[PDB]
Amino acid sequence: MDFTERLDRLVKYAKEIAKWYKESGDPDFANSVDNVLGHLENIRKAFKHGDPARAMDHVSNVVGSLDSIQTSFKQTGNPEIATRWQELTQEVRELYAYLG
Repeated sequence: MDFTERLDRLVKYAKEIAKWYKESGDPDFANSVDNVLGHLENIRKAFKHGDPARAMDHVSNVVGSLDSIQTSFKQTGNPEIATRWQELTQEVRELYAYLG
């Protein structure tokens, strides 16, 4: 349950979701997930460079972004993306629990 592995899986989930909607013809929604992805990528780097403060900031800003998407993420569409996003949200809050 290492911080490093959890973060790696975040990058994977937000990749495959942005990738999915890109093929499905959703430019804005795929971009929004890729923006979360870019934050996750930046967390991975910030923490790696020995900066926990900015890492915690970027994580809490991701938890906020996820919640903002979840409220607009109505119904249960693709079983694939429903699980990948359920994973993504829970896991980011696991990193947040590993931080503070």
